[PDB]
Amino acid sequence: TSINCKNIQSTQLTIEHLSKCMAFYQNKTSSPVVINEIISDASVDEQELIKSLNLNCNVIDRFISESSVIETQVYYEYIKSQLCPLQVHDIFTINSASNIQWKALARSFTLGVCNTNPHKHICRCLESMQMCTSTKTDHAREMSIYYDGHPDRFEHDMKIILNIMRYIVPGLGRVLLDQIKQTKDYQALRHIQGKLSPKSQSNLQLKGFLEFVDFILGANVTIEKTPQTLTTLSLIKGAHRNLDQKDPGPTPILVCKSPQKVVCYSPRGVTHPGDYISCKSKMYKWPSLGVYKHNRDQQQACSSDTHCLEMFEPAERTITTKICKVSDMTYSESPYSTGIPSCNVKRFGSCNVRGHQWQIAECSNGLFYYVSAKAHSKTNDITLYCLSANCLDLRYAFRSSSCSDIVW
Ligand SMILES: *[C@@H]1O[C@H](CO)[C@@H](O)[C@H](O)[C@H]1NC(C)=O
Ligand SMILES: *[C@@H]1O[C@H](CO)[C@@H](O)[C@H](O)[C@H]1NC(C)=O
Ligand SMILES: [Cl-]
Ligand SMILES: [Cl-]
Ligand SMILES: [Cl-]
Ligand SMILES: [Cl-]
Repeated sequence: TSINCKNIQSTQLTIEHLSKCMAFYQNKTSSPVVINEIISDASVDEQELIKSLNLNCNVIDRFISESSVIETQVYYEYIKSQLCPLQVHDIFTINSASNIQWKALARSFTLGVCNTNPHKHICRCLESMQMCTSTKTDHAREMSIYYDGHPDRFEHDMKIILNIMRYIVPGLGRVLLDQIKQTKDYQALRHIQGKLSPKSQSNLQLKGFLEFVDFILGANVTIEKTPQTLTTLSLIKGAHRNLDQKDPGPTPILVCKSPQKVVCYSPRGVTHPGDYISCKSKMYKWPSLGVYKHNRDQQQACSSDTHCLEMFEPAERTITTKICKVSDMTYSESPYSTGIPSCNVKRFGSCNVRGHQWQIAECSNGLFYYVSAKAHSKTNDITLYCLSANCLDLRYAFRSSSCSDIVW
């Protein structure tokens, strides 16, 4: 059957049916549509809700991962299918740019089945992108011996495979993959890979990988599944913590004092709940780059990173008309949330933040850090620098966008 990803029903909130709403499954490979045209079918309030987000092809996956309600995530995934066809389908072109990530992971995270007999064609496919044409047919009996009746190993390799596929289907596909990982419902992966394979026939490497995913999904093993507990519009409607005061902040702010998570949905018509943050009981838009703990005061919330350099945008004016449930605060677990005392420095530079110069370093991970005036390298590595004076205190990355006039 077919479903409407713009207005997904309660019965259709399963991995089997949610997989039909992955952007690539829309079979739209060209002609991007402007955002104002994509959203003209929906309600006026939903239209203001989306226009307020300033969606583009660079931020829509972050809005998808950052959203809390599954209907909203599906909706933004459809918007991505309409807004970024080339980006959505670039992975299926052989050796394309979008292929760099999954292959990379495939070389770094060796499967457990590749510990012995590394000349198997699946191992050479993930390691050197060779023999990808015979991944399932080569040594299928030995790999069956390795997998059948061995749930431990099977789960190891399945986790590796899911992590690999998180870079093949970004957005909704990643949500479904993490859901599979949490529920251990490994057979449900057939609803994803089963839709990827007929579109990967030209990408011979991806084709071989997906064929092996099929093979391992056929393993004679038994694992009991964990309940799904996926957040739906129904969970939001049937919940407490109602807010009578839904007033938006007058002006944008940097520091969110007394933060609370908020999820707001319109009372009538088809709606997709929007995410907001309350700061001193004033409504602000939840940023696509995540909410972080202020490094200067960890009971305060910042947008995009821990330095409170990015402005919180006040909520739309119609927020008072919508219903709002307070939700538990969720902070970002991205690398910008965790501080480090030292790093291997690629280069030192100077950057103009808030109108003043600051010595910065780009570490090997690509992140930018303020560099202590007492920074120094460690004994056995000329690139390994203490970012703090005592080489113990943690220092947090900041987005390069808060810089201007970077000088290397
Ligand atoms: C896209 O093509 C697949 C076949 O590969 C089909 O199952 C699906 O329904 C199509 N999506 C549409 C028509 O929206
Ligand atoms: C799977 O393995 C078991 C042994 O654990 C075996 O008895 C059975 O025949 C195999 N095939 C199945 C269950 O289809
Ligand atoms: Cl087309
Ligand atoms: Cl993510
Ligand atoms: Cl810092
Ligand atoms: Cl950045």
